[PDB]
This record gives sequence, C-alpha cells and structure tokens, in this order.
Amino acid sequence: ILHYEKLSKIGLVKGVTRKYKIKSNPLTKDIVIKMIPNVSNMSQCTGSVMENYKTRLNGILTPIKGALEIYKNNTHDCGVCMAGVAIGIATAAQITAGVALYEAMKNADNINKLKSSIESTNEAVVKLQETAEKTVYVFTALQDYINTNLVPTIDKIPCKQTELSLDLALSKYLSDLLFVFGPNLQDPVSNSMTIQAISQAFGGNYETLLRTLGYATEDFDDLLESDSITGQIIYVDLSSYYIIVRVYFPILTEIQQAYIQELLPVSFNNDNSEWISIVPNFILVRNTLISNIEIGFCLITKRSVICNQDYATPMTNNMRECLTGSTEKCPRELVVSSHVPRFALSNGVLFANCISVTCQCQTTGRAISQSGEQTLLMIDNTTCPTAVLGNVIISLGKYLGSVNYNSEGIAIGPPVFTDKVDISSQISSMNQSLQQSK
Amino acid sequence: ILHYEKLSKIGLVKGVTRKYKIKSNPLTKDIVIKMIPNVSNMSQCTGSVMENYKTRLNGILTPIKGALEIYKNNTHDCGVCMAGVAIGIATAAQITAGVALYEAMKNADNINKLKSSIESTNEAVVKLQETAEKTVYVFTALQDYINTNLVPTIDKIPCKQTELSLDLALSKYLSDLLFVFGPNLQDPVSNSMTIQAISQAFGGNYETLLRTLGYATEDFDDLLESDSITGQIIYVDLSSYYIIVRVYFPILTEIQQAYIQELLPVSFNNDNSEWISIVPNFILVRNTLISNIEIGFCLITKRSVICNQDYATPMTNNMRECLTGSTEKCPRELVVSSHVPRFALSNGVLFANCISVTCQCQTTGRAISQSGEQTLLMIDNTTCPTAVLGNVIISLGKYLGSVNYNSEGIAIGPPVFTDKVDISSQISSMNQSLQQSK
Amino acid sequence: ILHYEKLSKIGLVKGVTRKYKIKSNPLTKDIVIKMIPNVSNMSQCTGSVMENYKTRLNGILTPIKGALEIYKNNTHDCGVCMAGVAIGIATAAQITAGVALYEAMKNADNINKLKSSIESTNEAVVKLQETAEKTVYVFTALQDYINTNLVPTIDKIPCKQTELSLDLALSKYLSDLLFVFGPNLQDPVSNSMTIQAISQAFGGNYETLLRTLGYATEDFDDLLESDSITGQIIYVDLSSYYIIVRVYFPILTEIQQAYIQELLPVSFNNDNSEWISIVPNFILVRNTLISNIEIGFCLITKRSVICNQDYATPMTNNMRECLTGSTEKCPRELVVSSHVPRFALSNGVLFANCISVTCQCQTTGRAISQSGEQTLLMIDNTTCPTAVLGNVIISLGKYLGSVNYNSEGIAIGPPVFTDKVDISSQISSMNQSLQQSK
Amino acid sequence: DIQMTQSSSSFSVSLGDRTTITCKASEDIYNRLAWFQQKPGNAPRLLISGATSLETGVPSRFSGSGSGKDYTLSITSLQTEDVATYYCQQYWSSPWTFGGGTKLEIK
Amino acid sequence: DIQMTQSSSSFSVSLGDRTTITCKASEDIYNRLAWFQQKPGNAPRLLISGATSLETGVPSRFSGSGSGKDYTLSITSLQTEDVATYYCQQYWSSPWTFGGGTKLEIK
Amino acid sequence: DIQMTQSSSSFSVSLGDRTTITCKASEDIYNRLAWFQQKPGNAPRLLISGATSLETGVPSRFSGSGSGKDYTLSITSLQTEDVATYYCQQYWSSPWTFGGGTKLEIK
Amino acid sequence: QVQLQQSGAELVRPGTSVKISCKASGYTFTNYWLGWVKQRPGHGLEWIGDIYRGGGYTNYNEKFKGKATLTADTSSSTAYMQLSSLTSEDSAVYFCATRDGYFDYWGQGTTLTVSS
Amino acid sequence: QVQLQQSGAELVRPGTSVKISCKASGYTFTNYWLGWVKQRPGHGLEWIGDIYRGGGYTNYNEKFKGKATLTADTSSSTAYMQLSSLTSEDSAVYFCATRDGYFDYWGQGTTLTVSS
Amino acid sequence: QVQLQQSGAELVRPGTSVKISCKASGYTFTNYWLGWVKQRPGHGLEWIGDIYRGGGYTNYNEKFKGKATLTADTSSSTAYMQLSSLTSEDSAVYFCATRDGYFDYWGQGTTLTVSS
Repeated sequence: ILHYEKLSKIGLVKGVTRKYKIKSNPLTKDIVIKMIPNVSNMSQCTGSVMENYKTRLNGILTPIKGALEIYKNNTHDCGVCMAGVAIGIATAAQITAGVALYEAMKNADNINKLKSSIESTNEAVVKLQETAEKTVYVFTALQDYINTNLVPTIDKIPCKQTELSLDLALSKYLSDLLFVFGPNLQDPVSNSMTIQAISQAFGGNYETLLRTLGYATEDFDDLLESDSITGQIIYVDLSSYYIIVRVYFPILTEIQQAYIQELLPVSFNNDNSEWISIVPNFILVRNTLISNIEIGFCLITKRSVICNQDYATPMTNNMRECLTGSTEKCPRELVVSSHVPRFALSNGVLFANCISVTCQCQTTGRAISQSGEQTLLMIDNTTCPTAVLGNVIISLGKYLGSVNYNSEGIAIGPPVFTDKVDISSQISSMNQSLQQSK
Repeated sequence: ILHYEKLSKIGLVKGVTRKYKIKSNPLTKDIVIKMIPNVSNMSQCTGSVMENYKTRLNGILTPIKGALEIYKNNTHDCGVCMAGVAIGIATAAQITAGVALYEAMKNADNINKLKSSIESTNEAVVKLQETAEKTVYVFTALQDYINTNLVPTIDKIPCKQTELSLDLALSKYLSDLLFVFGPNLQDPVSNSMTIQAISQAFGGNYETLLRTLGYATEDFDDLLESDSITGQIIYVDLSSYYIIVRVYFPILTEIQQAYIQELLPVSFNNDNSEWISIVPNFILVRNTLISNIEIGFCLITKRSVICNQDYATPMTNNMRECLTGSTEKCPRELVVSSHVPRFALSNGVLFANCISVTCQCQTTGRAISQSGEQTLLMIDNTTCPTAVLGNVIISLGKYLGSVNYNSEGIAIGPPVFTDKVDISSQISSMNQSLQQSK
Repeated sequence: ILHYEKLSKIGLVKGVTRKYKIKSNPLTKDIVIKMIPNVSNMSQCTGSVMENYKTRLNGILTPIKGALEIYKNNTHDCGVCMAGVAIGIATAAQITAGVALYEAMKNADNINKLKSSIESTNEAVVKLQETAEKTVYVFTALQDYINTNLVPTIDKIPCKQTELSLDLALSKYLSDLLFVFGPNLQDPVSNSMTIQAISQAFGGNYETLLRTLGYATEDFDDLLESDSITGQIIYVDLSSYYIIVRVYFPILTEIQQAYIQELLPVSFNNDNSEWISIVPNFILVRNTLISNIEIGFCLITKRSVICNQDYATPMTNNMRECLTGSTEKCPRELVVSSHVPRFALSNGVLFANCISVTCQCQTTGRAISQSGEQTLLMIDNTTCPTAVLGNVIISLGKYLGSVNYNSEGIAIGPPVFTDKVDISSQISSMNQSLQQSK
Repeated sequence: DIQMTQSSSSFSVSLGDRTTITCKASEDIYNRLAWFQQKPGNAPRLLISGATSLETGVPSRFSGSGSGKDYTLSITSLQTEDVATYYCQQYWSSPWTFGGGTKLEIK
Repeated sequence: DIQMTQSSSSFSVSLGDRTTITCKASEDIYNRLAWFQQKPGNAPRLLISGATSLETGVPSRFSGSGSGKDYTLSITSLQTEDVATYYCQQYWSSPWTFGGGTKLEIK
Repeated sequence: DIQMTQSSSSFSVSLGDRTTITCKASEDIYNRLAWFQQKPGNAPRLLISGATSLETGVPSRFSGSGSGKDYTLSITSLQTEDVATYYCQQYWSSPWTFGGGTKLEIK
Repeated sequence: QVQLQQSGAELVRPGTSVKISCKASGYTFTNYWLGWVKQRPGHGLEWIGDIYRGGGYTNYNEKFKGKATLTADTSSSTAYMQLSSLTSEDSAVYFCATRDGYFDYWGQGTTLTVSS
Repeated sequence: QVQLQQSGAELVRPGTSVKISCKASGYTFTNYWLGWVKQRPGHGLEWIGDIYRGGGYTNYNEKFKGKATLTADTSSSTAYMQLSSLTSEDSAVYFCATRDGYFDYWGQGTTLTVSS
Repeated sequence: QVQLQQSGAELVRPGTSVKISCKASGYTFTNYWLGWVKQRPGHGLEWIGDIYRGGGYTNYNEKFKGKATLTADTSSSTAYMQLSSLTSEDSAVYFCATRDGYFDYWGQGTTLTVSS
C-alpha cells in the first residue's frame, strides 16, 4: 500500500478513505415534455406571438428530429440490426445510444397514441393513463405561468399587455432552452445528456420531474449531483411541439477491492524554505493497483467518491514509487503564497510545519520547536497532550506509526514549478540542455 | 494529407470533415436598454425603493461611463484621430473598439435626441420612430413584471407588500446584472462582449432582443452559440438610467481551402495492454498546412466548425509527422479506465479492439479474433458482412484502403502520461537524467 | 526590476501597474434564512405539498446539521478547545472554521431564542429585534412569491391550481438550491463559502441580503466579485427549517511593496515568421521578488488586483531572468492565427509589428517599414507624430527609453508549442533523446 | 413502510435441483434489493447486492433477478452448504425492512 | 417570400467599359447575397459570396457591393468571357429566391 | 454624511505616558478608518490604515483599535516627535469626513 | 475537384413520374445541404428544395412541396429528386447544387422534357 | 479482513437498560453507516436504526425510535446501542452491520435475554 | 519615492478663479484616485473631491460641487483644481492626496489667500 508515514513526513497527511462507486444498470421511464403551453383559456387575444413561437421552436427542434431519424430509418429488428453503411461515421457510444433509441421507439409509439391527450394538457404536470400500456407523465413548459399569471389578469390589464407578457415568457424560455437544445446539442442520440440539461425544456425544474417519477431515495441526490441520472430524447414532434425523453435512473454499484485515498497537502520545511509536494491528492487503488483518478468529474462524498463513469487514469512509475515510499521521486514546489496549509489532523495526530506556525503545548507551556533538518513535526499525546496553533487549541491522540517519527529523516525530491508557462520554460531549458549535450 | 490508414491502425479513426468558418463583416444596429422600470402606474406606493435602486444603479454604471469618456474625449475627427498620449496604455483591440465607439457616437446622439421618449416608455419593448433618423428599439429591464404583477395587485394586497415585491425584483435584477456589468466589466469599450451577456441588462432575454431586431435566419443559432453576435455599450445615461448598445451581427465566412478533420480515439492493443493515442482529435488543415485548433471556444456543427476568432494554434513537427504517417512519433497513454471507446465506425467500416470486446460475425457465427500483434481489426463486408459487438448488430461496408489492412503491422509510438502531476514528475525525471548525463 | 525595453522588443509591452490587495479582518453579522415560506394566508388551498417539501428539505438539510454537530459536540470552552481525537481527520482550514463555528454558537443561541418569531415571519425580509441582544434579520426563501402571486389568486383560480403552483415554485427553489446545498456541500463548516452561493437559499438574491445588512460602499462590488464576502452556516433547524449564517464582511488590505505588472502580448517578427512570447502576462513583484500570480481566481480592477487569498505562485529562474533582461531564455510560440494582437500602446508610444500591419505616418505620408532583423518597431513622435494602422489614426508621445530602440537588436529565445498534446509530444521527444544519448 | 413478502416460509428442494426463492415488494424499489443467507447460529451473509450483482465471495450458482416489485434468487445446483434461511432486504426507502425469511430444507 | 428584382433583364455594355448590375431585395437581407454567372448551356457559377466576398476562382474585376436592400455587381473592365446572365440569390430567408437574370450583351 | 467626532480638541499628556485619542462615527463604518498625524506647517501623514493596520513607516508605539462607531489611537510611550494634531478619517460612505482634530500637547 | 454528376436528359410523358439523380464526388465535407434548382426558358432560377445529408431532414419550397420529393443515399453520396404528376410546365433544366446558404457547386443540369 | 466484534450475550432484568457495543475493526473506509438489526425467534430481521460515523446524524425506525439510542466513538471505532425499559419482547439477537444501502458486514450478534 | 508637487501659494482677488495644480511623480500604480482636501485655520480637514486618473469620472463633495472643478492630465500625471468665485472663506491650505479609501500620499499644500 501507500507509505503513509513517509508521505506525511513529505506533507501528504492521509485523509479519509472513500468507496469507489460507479453508475450501472439504468432503469428506464419515459416522459413527455410538451415544449409549448396551452393558451386555450386566453386565446381570445393571444395574437400572433404563439405562431411565431411555433415557428421558432420548429426551427430549433427540426435538427434534433433529423438527427433522430438518422438512426430511426437505419435501425431495424433482426436482435437489433444497425445499418452502418448508411450511417457512415459513428462512435461506439453513439451506436449504443442509437440501439437504445430504437429499443425505446416502441414505448414512444405507445405514448404517441396519446397525441391528442398530450395536446389537450392544461396543467404543468399531467398523468396520462388510459390503460396500463400508456401511463406517461406530461410536463408542460410554461403552463403554470399561463394559468396563474396571464389567465387571472385577462380582465385586470389591457390584454395586449397580456400578449406581450406571453411573448416575453416564451422568449425567455427559448433563451434558457437554447443553451442546451440549440446547436450545442449536436448529438441528441446520446443518452449521456443529464436530466438537469433536459429539465431546461421544463424551465430547469428537474426536481418536479424526478419527484413525479417517484425517484425519492437516499442515493437520489448522489445520483443527481454526480450526473448519473441522464435522459435521452427518443421522440420529437414538430406538429404538437413536444418531445418524449427516456430517463435513465441507475444504481451506484461499488467497485470491489477499490478505494480512493485522499492526501492533505501540508506544507513542509527544507533548506530554510517552505515546500509542498506535487502529488495527486486522490489516489485510486483497485486490486492493490495504484492509479490516478479524474475526481474533478466525480462527486466526492464523506462515504464514497461517486462517478458516472470510470475516471481511472494511469500514473507514472515514479509517482507510484513516490506513493509507495520513494520520497526522493516526489516532486516539490516552493511556497511563495502565505495562505498554504501549515498543518493537518489525521487520527487525532497533528502534522504541523512548526517553522511557519508557532506551535506550543498547552499542557507544558513550552513551544514545540522544529529543527532545520525536520520537514514537519508529528504532535501526539506522547509529546504534547494538547497543542495550540494560535486561535486553535486541540487535544491529540497517540500516533500508531513509528515512535521515532520526529528523529527519522527522509530523502527529499526534486523542486518543480507547475505553472504552464514555467512548464514551457522547463521544456525549453531541458531541450536546450539536450542540444548542448548532443 | 493525413495518413488515415496508419492513424486508424493507431486508433485514430477518421470522423466527419467540417468546414472552417469565422465571424466577419458585422452589421450594426443600435438598441436602448433602459435599466430602470417605469413605476408611474404604481407611483403612489413605490416608496423609497426606487431612489435606492437609482443610487445603486448609478454606482454600478458610473465606472462604465467613465471608461467610455476615457475614449470619448480622446477621440475626434481628423478620419478618426485618437489621442494616444492621453489614453497612455491600450491594446490593438481596445483601440479598435474605441474607434468603433466614436463611429457609433453619432447614432448615439441621434438616439439621445429621444431621451424623453425613452424615459416615457411603459412597455418592455417599445419602438421609437419619430423620423427615419431615429428608429431605435427600447427594451425595459423589469417593465413586464411591473405591468403584469405589481400594477394588478395594487388593490389586492396592502401595497407595502407591493413596495417590498418591487424592491426584491429590482435587487434580484441587480444580482443577475452584477455578474456582467459589475467590476467584471473592466473594459466596456471592447466590442467582444456577447449579446447573451448584454441581455442580462434585460433579464437574460436575448431572444426578445434578437427577434425584435429581425435577425431570424438559418445561421442565427450558429452565430448565437458561437458567441459571434456581440454588442458594445456606446452610451450610458446616469440620469435616465439607460444604455445604448451597438449590436454587431456578422456573417460566417468560410475559410477557403480549409477544413477540420475529426479523429475518433479508438483504444488499441499492444503488449497485452490497452492504449489510446495522444493526438489532437481535431486537426485544422488550411492550404495543406496541418495545425492545431482551439476548438473548445468554437461551435462544432455537423457541417462546419464555427468560430468567432481564428483559433488556429501551431503544431509540433513530430505531431505533424504522426498525422502524416510516422506512427512511431505518436504518443500513447495506457488505458485504466474501462469506459474508453473500444470501437468506431467510419464509412461503414468498423475499427474495433477485439481483444477488449467480443467481436463476432452474424453471417458465419464465428468470433472475430484479434492476435497479439494487431492493434485493431478493420471489419468490413469482405471479411464480415454483419458484425456483432454485444447489444449492437451492425451491417458493414467495404474498406476503400489497403486490402491487407489486418496483416500490415506498423511502428508504435512512445508511452506517455498526460496527468499534470505526472507531467511534473516526467519533467523531474528528465531533468535528473540530464544532470546525471551532464 | 523588469527590463521593460527588452521585453517590449520581445513583444511584451508593459501595461498598467495594479495594487495587490487581499481580503483580511472580516467582521461578522448573523442572519437567518428561513428555507420554507409561510402559507398561513393560503393554508386552506395548500394541500399536502408543504409536507412533501418539508420531507425533501429535511433530507437535504440533515447532512449539513450532522456535519455541524461533528464540530459542535467535539469543541468546548477552555480558550476554544477541540477533541481532535474525536474529529479524527481535518485540515487547518476546517479546524479554523470549527473555531469560528463555536465562536458563533453563542449568537446562534441568542437568535434561536427567537425561534417562534422566526417561524411567524410572513415577509421576505423581516427584522427581529426584541432587545439589543437579538437584532437579527430573517430572509424567507419564497415568501414574496406567495404574498404577491398565490394569495391574490386564491379566489381567481381553482385552489388545485394554487397547490400545483406552490409545489412547482418549491420544487424550482429546491432545484436551484441543490446545486449549492446538496451533496456538493460536503464541508459546510468552512467559511470560504461565498455569499452568492448562500443567497441560493434566498433565491440567488444576495443584493437584498447585503443591502439589508448595510454594506453599501465603493469597495462593496470589489469585495463581492472577488469572492471576499463569504458566509458560514452556523445553525440548522430541522423543525422550523431555517439556517443561521454568519456573513463575513472583510476589508481589502493592500500588500505593501507589492504590485502586479501587466504585459500586453504583441506579436513580433523573426525569420520571416510571426511569434508571440510565452511569458506570464501578470507578474507579482513583492519586496522586489518577482513571482507568478494565479490571477484567474482574482478580480482585476483598473486600480488593483483584488484577491480573496494570496495567489502568489513560484516562478522559474529562467523566466525571472527573461523578465529581468535575458531575452534568450524567453520561450516563443509560432503565430498561426490571424487574430493575435499586432500592436499595443504604452505611455503614448506604439509598439507594432509592421511586417504584419500596414503602418504609415500621417505627418509625412511615408509607410513605416520594418526590416527583417527587427522584431517590432517603436513608433513615437520623434519618428512619427501621428501613426495610422489601418482604420486607426493615433497621435503618439515620446519614448522615455533608449533613443536607439529600433537599431538595437536583441537575442531571441527558443521556440515552443504550448498545446497539451504537443507538450506530451515534446516530453516524448526529450525522453527518447535522453535514451539515445544514454 | 415497504412490506417485503416472500412466497414461502420454508421450501423443500432436493440436492442438486434448482431452488427458487421469490420476494415481492409492496412498491417498486428499482432493484434496490439485497439477498442474505443465514445459517442457524450465525449472522446473515450478503449474497446479492442490487437485483443481480453478486458478492465477491458468493459462488456463481446464486443468481439474482427481478423487476419492479417481483424479485427472485436462484440456485442452479443446490448443495448441502446452501441449506439456510434466505432474506430479501429492500434499501429503497428509509424504514429498511427484510423479508419473512425462507427456511430452505432438503426433502 | 423575398422577391429579388434586378433593374433590367438585359444591358448592352461595350467591351472594356464598367458594367453595373443591380439587385433590390424586398426586405433587408443583411448581406446574405450571392452573385452567379451563367453562360448558355452551362450551370451557374458563383461569383460573389455575401455582399462582397469573391469566390477564389473569380477575377478581381468582379466587385461585390451593397447595403440593406440594394446590391451591386461591378465589372471594372468588361471582357468577352463576361458576356453571360447574372443572377442574384438571397440566402436570408428559407424560401430561397433568385433574381430575374440580367442577360449581358455587347453593343 | 458621517459626522466624525473626537473626544477633545486638545490633550495634555506628559512625555513617556500613554496617549489615547478617541473618535466616534455617527454610524458604523466597519473599520474603514484612517489615523493621520499632522505637525504644523506640514501635510498630514498616514498613521493607521483601517482600524488597526499600521503604515510601514509608523513606529510600533502607535496602535489602532476600534469597534462599531468607537475607535482609538494609542501611543504607548509619548515622545517629543509625537506632538502633533491627529485626525480620524472615515472612508465608509461616499463623502469622506475627517475628525475635528486633536492637538496633542505636553504638560 | 468537386463534381456533381447528374443523370442524362429525360423525355417523360405527362402524368407519370421521373427520378433525377445527382452523385456528388470529390466533396471534402461530410455533411452538407444539397439543393435542387429549376430553370425554365423565359424564367429565372427556381429553388425546389434542399436535402440535408448530415441530419435526416429537408426543406421544400412551398410551391414545390408535394410535387418534388428529395431522398439521399449516404453510401454512394447520391441524392434523388422524384418529380410526380409531370405536366408541360415541368419541362426545365434541373440543377443539383451543394449550398452553404449560397449555392456553391452546381451539377451539369438534367434537361427534363414533358410532352406526348 | 473486516470484523465487527460485539459484546457478549446479556441477561438483563426487565425495566432496566442495556448498552450493546460493536467495535468495527479492519474497515477500509473512514465514514460509513452502521445499522442495528433485531432478530427474535419466530420473527424475521428487524432494523432498529443507523448511526452515521462520518456526519453527526442518525436514523431510527419509528417502531424503535425512543426505545433505542445509537451513539458512536470515532476513536476506537466502537458504536453503542442503548436499549431502555427492557421487556420480555426485547429478548433477541442484535446484529451490528455496516451498510451502503444493503447491509454489508455483520457482527456476530449479541443475544439479549430479558427475564426475572 | 512618491512626491505630489503642488503649485506655490497664491494671492487671489475675490470674485476671480484660481487653478491649483498637483503633479504626482514616482507613483507606482497607473490608475488611482486623487483627492483634494481643504484646511482652514480653526477648522478640520475638509474633503473637496476626488478625480479618478483611471476611469474617466470624478466624485465631488456636495458642499464643493459646482464650486470646485477637478481635471486631470494623464500625459504629465498632473491634476488640477479650478476654484471659481473665490471669497474670503476660501482662503485655506489645499492638499492633493492619492487615496485608496484612505488618503495615502499628500502633497505639500497650496496656501490660497483671497483678499483685496
């Protein structure tokens, strides 16, 4: 495993250990998002704003539909056969998404048998259930605003103002919509489109969608904020102006014999100067295999690191040896900033750079001094039952590692500069050194 | 051109070819955004929230007007002479934007001749047209909310509550406004400020602005989402609290003899391990010159890559030789992520890593096996009329390249690690190797 | 200091000098954000939507309260002592935030003595002041929408529509809330949480919060947009569904003997080709110590660079020598793009790449020609009183540097390629060159 | 609360034959099911996590399946070590409940 | 639809003299104009893309200009190969329309 | 406008003794205070920026403190060079206001 | 080099249907609009409709909607225009042309003559 | 190797309280849920409540809320279950078990007998 | 080293205008506020107004608004204060001072005496 004692001497104090869990086994529910409101109760002075809205929305939704029938007409049963000659160029994810699209087309047709019922909806959330075959939920984009603002104010204001309010609401809805469903949606076939983005067709109210679908569970927020709950547009209507979206609700399976170890970057002292270690702060260990993880794309939780995809990335042999004990292979960067963390706590044991912060023990009253040959000081109850770090007074546990932690020095790694301009500068200098040596 | 066969053996299956088109030749329309609503119909109980809003908005807009009159007083007719001594420090873009500002000042004065008419506007969208000289559209920030909600509820609620609602609406408008027009707008002279950002002075409703200006066209969404439709604030009024913005509506000219080639990163097999090739996935070729493109800032469309600026960046000679056939110079990274693409389709021909996925042929029932010396398998109708990749069954076309694709091996490039910490580790190792050799 | 003449010959024309100021000395005000509206006036037309909202909000807020009572029960007076054994693993920032939380608990209890008054609030902004001990402001999440829209429409629309609208408003509020207060808020103890994020508990209206608290100053917007005004949740109520937040309002302390120098990247000519210098555009000089600055996280203002903590980062010795005169150590990148800056103005003196732009002098009518051995031309009134570069005509001051600027050549640096794929390519090439030399 | 009902409190299956234990939830739990095996005098041991995912220490003869409310644990070849009580646990709702337990027996 | 009207169905311009062909749109097309040259028995060939941008194969004597509704194609020195019918196309609105066609002639 | 009131127009403090100058704002200025020392015939020189932060050239015997409306400048050991008029400036609200001036004297 | 090879001239009796083809070859870009333009003697160029080869949708002129039908084959990169219920006024030269707003590359033209 | 060592079987007079302990050892992950399950003869497994070791909050079954009290010691990784006002129906085997939705690792079980 | 050199003391008749100058030299930062402060005998410091050498706007005291006029010359880094309609109460020492909220660097002061 990782050599946590030498890493802590380097300033990489080990943090909490988190499970590795990834989205798997999606369950599918089909919803209808009617992208046009029903203005039947205020149609006497609606004007031409709704026809203009229909034209604009048709222009927006036509490319999405055409991208769908790229895969509708080129996919058929055989048990799902894909016409790759006609498609020409596609990726594995896009082809799998087209297969899922053609799988969803049967329920799309069952829903489209309720076309007139979808058109007649005059509430923001309507449940359509004629038989058990057709039990779909319909969400209308601006129906609530119509029913509660424009209809009640028909007789209160000159309803040309009601017409302008309707036009402005529709245009604001289109402004919020175009960031997601515009030309940014180059590939609507893909099912990686999250429910947050699809909810922009409902004004950004994914909470209503997912509460209506009955997805309330303890892992609901974890699946939501990790972008695991995604949807796929499976049908686009250019006449009634609605879309059928297949919502994928997965289960977070835990990767067995896998964990993410967090390291807390404590600055340490060397050569009368302060340093931090340039190592990954999160290390994914699966079956004792040490590797990097793109944890920026994952949701970090107290129990687990939650990901919608396997974000494991390779790690250099030098960095792996750094993590396993070879501290001489750990790059270090200077500390010019005055806001670097000087200390951290792990298992009740305090690892502090007492060169930079005035450590002193409350139990004894004498200052906890750090020598020039010590990178950090491990402060535990054997040497200081209660340490003070300025405004902080903290009681400390006993260190489970070596009792000679503060007397055992280590080898130190090479200094580095991680600025991208400094990266180009160092590449320039190494290339010129190679040319001089050659 | 690019050696697509060797690249596909490396796993860089060629995708769709897109045109290169850039924003050019902007046409100018001037609009007025009145940043304070007209509360005359509820003036009897607006309270002091309007005076507080005026004070806050004046404090917000005063730096913008100061930055404008930096260039108003230092620019004059010669035929547009600029006093560079008084300005002191400026960039080429800022100087050009100041020249455009001084060009727009004549229409700004023509509009400001309608100052009283702009003040008197009581609708969210008002067209002011006294003569042909003055045909400007005025958009009011919160007028629709006033006329629709607060005025009808004057007699329904104790209109101290109406005062509170007006104050909350104005403060929410300022909260949405300060992200764009606050101290973030250090240089309001520049005309690169997009119309989406300027629409935050209208509550984020750029759809109303651009539909009212009559910019409805097939390229409108492409120009909008590529950040090509931009505006420039040309006048700020600190008494009537409105701004005059010159909206620039360009044409997407095609870069002749230029195209962007997309490469699909199929993982390939070598040394009983999985690799991906570290090459740019989009290559811009202009006049047979191969170069990189910062496509993150551009809009990618099925027909073309659409840019508001020439985002072409240089490419190393080694990567250019990688793309032209020198596969030994193509860097490769290990695969630890189990979710990287295993296969892709191009022109009806399937390039798959059959070591990692169970390729099989539906026509014969035989599994398509990959040897240890093959990076990928080209699957076409000559060897497999219809291939199965699990849930995917796909019919395949005929490969137009070499018939001996699967028997012709290639040289492979050096392994790399692209993590920025691993980048620092490799720089450390190369520097120490240089020092040891020196 | 920096050798601005040689840098300008390299194309790094010096810009404006900005002060360095950092957030410091925060003053604390406690506010209450009630996350549930008062529906007393529409209780008969409410239904069970409030119970579902209470369940959802309790599920959201329970982890926050748990994370707080990690530090409530493990911190006690002594003068603030923590049981770090019970806490186990923490960082310096988290421990300092725990100290701040325990310091705030006394005012939290003083506020919680007004629990019934907080519950009884029926306005969006309510000031609770029984005595001088309890002078808190309560902000209600959706009270304005209730009092303005739903209560007046009880008798206008069927009350089922009112229930549906209340449910939709609450669900939209939760959708906006979950981006901030959901599982993304792993560490609610920290006081680095900005006031914009906390305002999402008030619908994103931080302007109302801060204007109500009385923070209107000239530096208010600078503190706001630099993320210096932050807040810390100090109490969570799971019965009345409100939180007590300690808002930290700091002062911008200028870092003495420190300034940030901006460099304008003018492209320059060499070897019949166009280049741009790869240097940091902003250089932080403190006590004559030249270092980098992560200015992406800082607010850039005409007077100063405003940061919420010290973003100074180390700089390579090669770049420090580049900036101090060693132009041979300055990396340069090819210019393939046609939109990079060709010229810039500094102190009324124009530095232009007249190979790429048609410089000509208005005073004499002669074109300002550049030789192949000149990287740039300095254009001042001694050689051209008024220069024209395309559409711009600019009057120029006198250069204060060497009069032989245009005749004194300089050493040039090594070419670089800054694309991250090309960075991996150059690392591959240098590693293989090292292996060949070894 | 979600009431979790198993088909039989006891089943008599011969050795080597396929054994099927079914469990019905009161409402849709969306594959948030666990299958546990508990021999007398011992704590329950996890067999299936989710509807189908096996625990790493479980033999492949244990197969999980199910949809909606109906779920099924299958033993392809019953052995003498599989004679135990099997419990279905839902973990979809906060009041976590177990099945009645199917005490497997040998004919 | 946008009706595109050219001034004359035919002009008689001597060789070497400047030739001006004008085209008026029914509404403002915002420089979304194209100019095409079509000799008899041949397909139209693009001359101007946009109001002013020349096709890469077009001689520099063809100059595009225009503003608002009014647009102009100019030939600075008329040659014998320029005797053809010239069409203006708008591409602002979906019902794409061409001009009436200006059959250029020699006096 | 924020009225800035100092306790006395003049104090008589012996050399070496601690000198206290207090300044009260009409409203809470949130530590946006400055302390200035002005000898006769000279421009004011900044002593304290903010409530507590000293200017780099100011001796450590000058100590700034304050809360709310009340602020205090303290000289721990009065010297002969500290005999000057001391001004408190607020920079919280737009009209910048100085105190009445405290002409320090020696007994 | 871009060539849009069209089918030869057709003499078709009135009342029946003709299906003009246009095989685009040498085009660099994968996805594009391909429009059809009608040219009668005594009349200017008349736009019929565009087939969009990338995504599965097409635009028709309202005059020609129903008269013409645009299909495409992405394998051989050829597009078809099915003209139904041909009359004497349908006798014209039909050009296929790739377009980017403006028509860029034109086919040689298929002369359709409808007579009995 | 994960072991959840529980306290031994207890014989408790009715009307008094017992405090069952569960010392988790060998668990890799710092923060987790730890649940208590009741098993009476003639009855299935009955979930009592969950203590969450990472954040300071706990879940109780509504049947057992007030009856049981869950506390945890983060130093020794030992959690406790205080059962108050014991009656004859409280005699059961009590298992501590770490859970991630599903109960993952179970303790050996503390047999509580309530009789006089 | 920062020096704000002001013009010399001026003896001005009542009813006419004086234009006091202040050339800031040695200031490191390009953009800054420059305030003017009035100091009468028997009175404290009175802020007149701020000129912004960065953005092109200025703040005035409501007492001095209209009375004083602040202009700046960015080429020579010299700012001016035009005082119009001088009276006997306008005789005071006027200081220019850069400020960042607090006045940082002060000029030596221009003594204006208005008498006849």
